Amino acid sequence: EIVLTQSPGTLSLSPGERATLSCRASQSVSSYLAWYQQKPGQAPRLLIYGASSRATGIPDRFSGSGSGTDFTLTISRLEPEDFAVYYCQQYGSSPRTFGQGTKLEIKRTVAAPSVFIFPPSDEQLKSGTASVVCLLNNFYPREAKVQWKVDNALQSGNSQESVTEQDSKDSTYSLSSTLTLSKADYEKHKVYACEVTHQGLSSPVTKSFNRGE
Amino acid sequence: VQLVESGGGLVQPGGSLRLSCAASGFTLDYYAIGWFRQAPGKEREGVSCISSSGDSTHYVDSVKGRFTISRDNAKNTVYLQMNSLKPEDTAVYYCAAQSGSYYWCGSDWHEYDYRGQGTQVTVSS
Amino acid sequence: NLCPFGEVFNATRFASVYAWNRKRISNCVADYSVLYNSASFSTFKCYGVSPTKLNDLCFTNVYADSFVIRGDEVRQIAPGQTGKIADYNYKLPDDFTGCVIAWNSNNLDSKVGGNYNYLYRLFRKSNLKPFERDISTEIYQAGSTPCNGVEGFNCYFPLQSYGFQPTNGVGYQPYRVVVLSFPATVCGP
Amino acid sequence: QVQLVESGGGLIQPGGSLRLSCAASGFTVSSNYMSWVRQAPGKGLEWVSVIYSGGSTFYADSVKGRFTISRDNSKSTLYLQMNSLRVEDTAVYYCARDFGDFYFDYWGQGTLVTVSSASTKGPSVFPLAPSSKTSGGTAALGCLVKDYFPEPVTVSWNSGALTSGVHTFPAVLQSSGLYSLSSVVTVPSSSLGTQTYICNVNHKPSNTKVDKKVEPK
Ligand SMILES: *[C@@H]1O[C@H](CO)[C@@H](O)[C@H](O)[C@H]1NC(C)=O
Repeated sequence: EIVLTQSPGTLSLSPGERATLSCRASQSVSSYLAWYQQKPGQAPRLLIYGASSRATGIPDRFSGSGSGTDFTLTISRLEPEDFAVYYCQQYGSSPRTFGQGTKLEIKRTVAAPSVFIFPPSDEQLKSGTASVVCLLNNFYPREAKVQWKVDNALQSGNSQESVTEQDSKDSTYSLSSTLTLSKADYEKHKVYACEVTHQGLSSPVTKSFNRGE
Repeated sequence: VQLVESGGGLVQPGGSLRLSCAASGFTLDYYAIGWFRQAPGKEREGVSCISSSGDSTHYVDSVKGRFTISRDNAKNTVYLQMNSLKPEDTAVYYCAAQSGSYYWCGSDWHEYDYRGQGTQVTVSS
Repeated sequence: NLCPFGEVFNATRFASVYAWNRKRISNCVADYSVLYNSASFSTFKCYGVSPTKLNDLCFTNVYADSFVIRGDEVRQIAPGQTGKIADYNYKLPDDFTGCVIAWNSNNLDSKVGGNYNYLYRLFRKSNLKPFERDISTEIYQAGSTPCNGVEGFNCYFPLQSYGFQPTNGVGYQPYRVVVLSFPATVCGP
Repeated sequence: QVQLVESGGGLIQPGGSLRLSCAASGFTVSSNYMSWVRQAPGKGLEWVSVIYSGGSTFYADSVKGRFTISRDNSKSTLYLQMNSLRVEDTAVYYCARDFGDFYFDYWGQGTLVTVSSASTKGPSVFPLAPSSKTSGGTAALGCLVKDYFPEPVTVSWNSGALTSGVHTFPAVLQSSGLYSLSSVVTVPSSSLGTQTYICNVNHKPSNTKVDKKVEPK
C-alpha cells in the first residue's frame, strides 16, 4: 500500500502566476503516476499520465515532471478556472492509491468580515431548542476565530462552523458559527455575543443581543 | 495465510528481544524466511534471512555478531534473537516468506510473496 | 544424452511473455537436483510433485516454457491465478503438474534509459486458454467505430513495453521464468 | 464522446445491500477496463473495484467478499453490488473508465451512498430575521434548515429570482447524526418593508418542501 504524500496542503496564488505541486511516494513507482483535477461538486478529470504525458485536450500550461519517488505538477500561467483540488495517483503497485490532495486557492487582498448575529426564532423556541447563528460575510483569508460569549462567559463545546467555497467572483469566504442550546439552558442567560477576530480587523468585533428584546 | 510478528516493543540499550514470525495458512518447509527493518521515514532494508536449507545470511554489518535467525518447522514459526540492542536498531520489523530454491536467500523485500504487517521495536536513549 | 537445460536457462536472450518460448525435452537424462539445490532461483514452486523427488520420476515428455516478466507478476504464473499476464499472455491450467522457476535478470535484461524489447499483452476481449500463445498485433477496438489499422481514440495497440531500467525498484525489474510441464522418453538418472 | 452516469445511491442501514449502476456511452463496456472509485465526504479518493476487459475482477481489501463488480454490454451498464454495508462505506461513488488498470481517463458524476442507522427525517426550517440595528445600509437574512437526514437539501430564494449575495453553507453532521444547514443573503435595508423574501427548501429523500417567508421582527 504505497502512500502518496502531497505538498503543500493549501497553495495560495493569484492568476497569471506559477503553481508547483509535489507528490512524494513511500516507494518507487517509476513513471507510473497520474494527476487529476477536481472542482467543487464535480468529478475528477485526468490531467497527466505516465508522470509527464498530457491527457487529450489538456492545455499546455499543465505539465508533470519527476519519477521514482518525487513528482511535480506545474501550472504555468494560472487562470481563474485552474483553482481547484489536485490529486496524484500511482499505478506502480496494486492497490492503486491517491494522495490526499493539494488545494489551490485564489489569493486576494485582505477583506474584513461583516458580522451579523441572529437570535432563535419564536417558532424554534416552541420546539424546545434554541439555535443562535453568527455570520461572517465576505472576508479573506479563510482563517478566522469565532468565539461565543454568553453573559461574558466563554462558551466551549456547543457550537459548529461551516464555510463556503471561495466565491467565484470576488474570491472571498463566508462563515457561520451556530450555538445550540436547549430552551431551558437558553433561558438561563441574558446576553449572547459572537466575538470575531481576523487579519482584516484592527481589534476584535463583537455582535450581541439580549434575550427577549 | 498470514504472517504475524511478535516479541518486539520497548527495550533498553544493551537489552535483548526475541522476535517471532508465526505463519498460518501454509507450512514453512520449502520457504525461506527473511526479517526486515524500516527506520523512521526510509524504505525497508533486509536484516537477515534463513533459507529452506536452514542456512543463514545476515545483510547488515551492525547486526552480524548480535542477531541470530532460527527456524522451527514443527511449530511453523521463525525467530530473530536480537542481543546488544542500540538506538540505531529502532524500527518497524517485518517478516516475509518466499518459496524458492533450496539455498536461496534474498535481501530484497519486494522479492518475497508473503508479508507481515509489522511490529514496532523502540530502544531508549 | 543429457537434457539441454543450459540452453533454456542460460540462453543469451529470452522471449517476451506474449510470444513465450516452448522447448520440447525428449530422450535425455535430466538432473533436476542441480536446479533445486542452488542459491539461484527466488521462485521454485512445484505442483503435483515435490522438489526433493524430481530426479526419480519419468514423463511422456517435458516442456520448458520460458519468458521474461516483472517480479511482482511472477506470482501470476501459478494455477488458478488471474491478471494481465495470466489472462492475456501465459496461462497455466487449473490441474497443472510441473514446476515454476524464476530469477531476477536485472543484470541481463535491463538497459540504461529503458529496455523496450520485452512486451506484454495489455488488451484482449477474452482470456487465453491454458498454454495458448497469441502473437497478433491487431489494433484493439475499444469502441464501436472500426479502427482500420490506425491507433487513436478507442483504438489501442494491444501490446505494451516493460521498459526495464537498472534503477527500478526490484518489483519492477525483469525476471526470467521457466515453466516445466510434465511410452515414456524423458527420465532422470 | 464519452459519457458516464451513476445512479442508485441512497440511505441504507448497516448490513443492508445496494446496487449502484453506471450507464455508459462513447465506448464498448465489454471490451474495456472499468473501475469504481469512492470519495468519502471531505476526504480523498479510494479505489474500490476493477473489471478487466476480459472479465477478471479485483477488489480493495476493504471491500473484498461483500462487493461484486459486474457489467452488461446489452445495456452498456456497469454494476457495483454491495452487501453487508458498514458506516465507513459512506461516500460518493464514481464509475470510471480504466485504461489498462493503470489510470482513470473518464469519470461519471458520482452517486452518494450513505450508510447509517439513523432514519430519514425532513428538515425544520426557521427564519433568520434581519435585526433592526444592519451595518452598512445592507441587512442579512436567512433560513436555518435544521435536523434533516440524509443529504442533500436544495435551497433557493424566491424560486430562483434572488441569487445575488446568497450563501448556502455546506451541511454539518451534528452529534445526533442529522444534518443542519443555513442559507443567508444580504439585501438593501431599504427593501425590508417593500420586498418579500421567502426561502424554498426541498428535501427529496423525505418528500419535504417548505416555503418560509423571512421578515423582520
Ligand atoms: C548455467 O550457467 C551456470 C553458470 O556458468 C552454471 O553453473 C549452470 O550449471 C548452467 N546451467 C544451468 C541449468 O543453470
